[PDB]
This record gives sequence, C-alpha cells and structure tokens, in this order.
Amino acid sequence: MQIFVKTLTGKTITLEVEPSDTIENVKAKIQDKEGIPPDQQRLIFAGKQLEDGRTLSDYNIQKESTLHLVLRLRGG
Repeated sequence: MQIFVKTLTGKTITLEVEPSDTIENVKAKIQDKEGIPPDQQRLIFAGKQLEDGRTLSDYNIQKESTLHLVLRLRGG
C-alpha cells in the first residue's frame, strides 16, 4: 500500500509499504529514499509518536494515510 510522509519543509514523500511492516523498516525506507538517518527520524500519526518495534497495523494505519516526519538532530 501507498502512504505519504509529510516533512517540515513542505515536501511529501510517497512510500510503498505493508501494514505488516515495522516502524524500524519504514524508517529504513525513508533513509534509503531521502538519505535521512533513522536516528534523526520521529514519525507522527494520529497524535502518536510511532515506536520502532511496532508495525503499521498496530496503529491502524490504512492505505493513503499521511505520516508526519519531524527531525531530531543530535547537536545544537
């Protein structure tokens, strides 16, 4: 299924995922496609911060959903 990942810069990235995919795996996909290291990634859906070990299905994330990507940089 297709999902949308909305960043803080007004860029939306499209991903192809399965509800059985883990959050850790989604983050890897994002890294693969945009180059953002997973450790800097903070995914938000329905007011919840998504946990690495959970799957998309745990959160009831359906096709064409939009996740919010917030960056957490290490150092400033």
